[PDB]
Amino acid sequence: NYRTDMIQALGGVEGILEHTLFKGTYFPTWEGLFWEKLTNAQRSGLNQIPNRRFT
Amino acid sequence: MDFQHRPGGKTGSGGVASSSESNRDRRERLRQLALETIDINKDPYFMKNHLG
Amino acid sequence: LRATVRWDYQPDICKDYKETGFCGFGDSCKFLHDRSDYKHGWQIERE
Amino acid sequence: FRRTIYLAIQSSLDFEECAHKLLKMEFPESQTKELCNMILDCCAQQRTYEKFFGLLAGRFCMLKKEYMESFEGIFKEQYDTIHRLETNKLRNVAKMFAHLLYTDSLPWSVLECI
Amino acid sequence: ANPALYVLRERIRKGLQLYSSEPQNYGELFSNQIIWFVDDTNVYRVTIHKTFEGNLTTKPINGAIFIFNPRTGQLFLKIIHTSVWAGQKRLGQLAKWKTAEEVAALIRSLPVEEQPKQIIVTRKGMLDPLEVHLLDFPNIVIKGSELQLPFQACLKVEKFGDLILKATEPQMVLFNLYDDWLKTISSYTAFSRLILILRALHVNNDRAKVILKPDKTTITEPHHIWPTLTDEEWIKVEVQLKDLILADYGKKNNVNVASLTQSEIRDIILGMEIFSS
Amino acid sequence: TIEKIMGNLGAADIDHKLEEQLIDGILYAFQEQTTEDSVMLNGFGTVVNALGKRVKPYLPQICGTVLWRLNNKSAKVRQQAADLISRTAVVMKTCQEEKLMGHLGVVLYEYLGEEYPEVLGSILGALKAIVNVIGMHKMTPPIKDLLPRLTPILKNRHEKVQENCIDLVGRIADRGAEYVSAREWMRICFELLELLKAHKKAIRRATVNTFGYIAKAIGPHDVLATLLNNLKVQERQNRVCTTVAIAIVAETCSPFTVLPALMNEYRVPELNVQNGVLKSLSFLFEYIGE
Amino acid sequence: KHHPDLIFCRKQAGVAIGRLCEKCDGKCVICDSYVRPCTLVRICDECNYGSYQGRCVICGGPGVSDAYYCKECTIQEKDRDGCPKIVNL
Ligand SMILES: [Zn+2]
Ligand SMILES: [Zn+2]
Ligand SMILES: [Zn+2]
Ligand SMILES: [Zn+2]
Repeated sequence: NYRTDMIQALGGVEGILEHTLFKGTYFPTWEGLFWEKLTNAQRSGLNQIPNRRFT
Repeated sequence: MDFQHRPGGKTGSGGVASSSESNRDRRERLRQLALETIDINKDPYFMKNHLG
Repeated sequence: LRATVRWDYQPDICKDYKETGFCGFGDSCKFLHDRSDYKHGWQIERE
Repeated sequence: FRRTIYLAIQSSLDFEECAHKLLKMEFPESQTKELCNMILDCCAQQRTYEKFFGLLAGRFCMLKKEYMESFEGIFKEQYDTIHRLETNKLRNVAKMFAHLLYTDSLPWSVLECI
Repeated sequence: ANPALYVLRERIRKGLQLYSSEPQNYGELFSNQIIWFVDDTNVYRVTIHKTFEGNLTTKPINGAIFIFNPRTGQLFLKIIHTSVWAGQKRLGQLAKWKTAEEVAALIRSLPVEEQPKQIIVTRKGMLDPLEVHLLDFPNIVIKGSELQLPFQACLKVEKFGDLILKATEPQMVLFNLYDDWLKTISSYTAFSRLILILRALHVNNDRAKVILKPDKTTITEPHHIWPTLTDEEWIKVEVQLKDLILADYGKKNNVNVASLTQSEIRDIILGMEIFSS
Repeated sequence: TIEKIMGNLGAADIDHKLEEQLIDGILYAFQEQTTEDSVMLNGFGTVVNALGKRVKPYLPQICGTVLWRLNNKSAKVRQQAADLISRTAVVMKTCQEEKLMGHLGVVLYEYLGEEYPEVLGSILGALKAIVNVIGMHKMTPPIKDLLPRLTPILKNRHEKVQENCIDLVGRIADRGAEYVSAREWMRICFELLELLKAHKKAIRRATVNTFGYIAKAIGPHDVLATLLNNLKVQERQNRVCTTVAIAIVAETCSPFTVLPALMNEYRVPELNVQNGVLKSLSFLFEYIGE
Repeated sequence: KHHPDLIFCRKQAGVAIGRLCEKCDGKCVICDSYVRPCTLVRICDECNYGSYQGRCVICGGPGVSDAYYCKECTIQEKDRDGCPKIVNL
């Protein structure tokens, strides 16, 4: 319920999607959207990709 | 971004290869250790065959 | 026909990934991972 | 009005901050009974009674008299409509009228409706 | 449908890794859901005329777009001009888009409570311009459900047909589809009776006229589509209309009028599945 | 039943409106294809291949619906759409819709960064079909714009992805040797040395075929030196396929050149390299015959 | 690639045609090579007729392709040796 009213306090889902890159995606709706033994020289590197896609 | 606190990695390296290369490198290192012990012993009883 | 445009003159492609197919940093690649050789904006403007 | 009231209530940490925010946003006095309505409903939604809403009701009584008269009229109306509410809802409304009366925020004169 | 635009959109979608998980009505009006049946199947309405020669010309008659709020039986017949229903290129797109723009202007003129939460649209035959121009009226979602209404016979009322015919401009008239069937029954029963009158008029207009108006006592008003009657007279007129519709369906499908059940007969009544120069 | 009737009689008796209704019906069937029904996929390919050149009006709405199903949350839906692309590439190129085929190749090039292996293998098989049906100087992106993208794909550990990618590299190294430098070709050989340890003998056989194609393309010197380094270094439950690949490198590229290097490599006393020389000799003699 | 057990029939080949699965496709039926597959495989019996219809004459997969003798085996003419479809014993 805190999540629901936290969404409601942000001016609405359409107001949030106006801020985000939603209309460039050209989806008809937001409701279909879904989010998602080895050797290497180094392994503790930071993943730039999900921060890049958040940006 | 912590550039000066990144893990150890340099460009133009190649990365860690397969475990078989490490296994045969370990076999070569054990061969060199065996040859070091043979040269320390100075034993003529050891011989290398034609087939290795 | 003056069409001088201030570009971004820093193509941050990974040079190790671009001509090999592999970067050692991988997920920690500060540059971007792509292997391509199309012309840049300043090179087309010189052309 | 309901959305603004509920968002200000859930945003406000204290009833002092809530009443100061409501006096900042300056609602007219034609809806003080609706203000008492969304006070009683916001305590009625609670599983457990919190003294936040009772202190807010007492502060509304002790700033201006019109909120106190609206609380008296809605207290008589709540006694008229006791049976519409469930057990924890009536528990929370009973704690509202308790925290109005042991804190002397409402008079005992309107209690002749019982 | 630009291809390079879709390449850019798909590059955006694969950069975001965002997917698309996403690839009755006559009875839902009394189930706390307002449905205004926006149907444009009578939008391209043209009369029939004959000259002194053997050739028959096409008369640009005034089209009527139906908006049927079935909870109250409110039939808004958005009329068109005589010169606006023919002549324009791409009449399945341009005239449908103009009718959808007029419907969106009417929805903007009406209140949001006057607008419905859903739209009982027909099958998707000309719904592309309607979905293009329905951004201004997004309160009612247009879809084709299992239960529809015969909106092609919504203009078969005498007063509504006369007001549609004697209009050289977009008059956009409003009336009651069931003026007397809603004053003596529920909302779902009123929608079923209006759909029964529309389906009987679509099946056989003479039997529908004899059922709804068996005498002169069922004369309706100037803003009424169904015949003005009492509770028992309206129930008898609806029962005779359902019997005539079942007889016409049995004659069409080589079946019996009494072969359908009570719920099947109610669904068949309600519209569900059982010159020139 | 409709697929068997179309395979028996044909689509010549089918009118265009009935064909459009049947296309809409089987597209609705692919929409509500909940199970793993490849039999209706084969029937789809059979009816569209019996339509032949008549599906060229039907092409873009089918392609748009397949691309719409390729935006799904479910992996198997996009997998089946890529399988339908793999089935329909030949009948797309029957009318030679080169711009549409290049556009779908660019869209699948964007789709190449898929995180699911069955979807990736279906995409790779679709690209195998598309490269086989377009023609050589007519795909977008070209081979030099594709094989650097294909180079880290071969580092995947999944077997179907490896099989389809090695098959696509086999078709590329068979036909298009004229776009990729020999440095990148022997880098692909360096990847295939690690890729020879796959469990599937068909994968290892196609790896041997790619080694033969690259030896025909770039010359047999550095690849033979690389395999002579690798064969003495393996010494495990592999490397018989390395001897087989060495035999194909010799046999496709004139074993008189290869034989002094193999004869000198027989003089290495490393206890398995002589067995590799003799195994490659036996395999090579069996391959060349007379 | 062979086994000391699992003899096939050693029965003289007739009109029942051999048939290979995908798991061992392209190999010879005798020496398992791939060089000039010359002679069609006949499997002598009910090895094709009946329950093992369209099946592998080797390991046991769904038989999809015609099994072939290679030219190296037909050099010594091992194609006349009989049925190569494996009967487990
Ligand atoms: Zn990099
Ligand atoms: Zn053989
Ligand atoms: Zn087999
Ligand atoms: Zn046999």
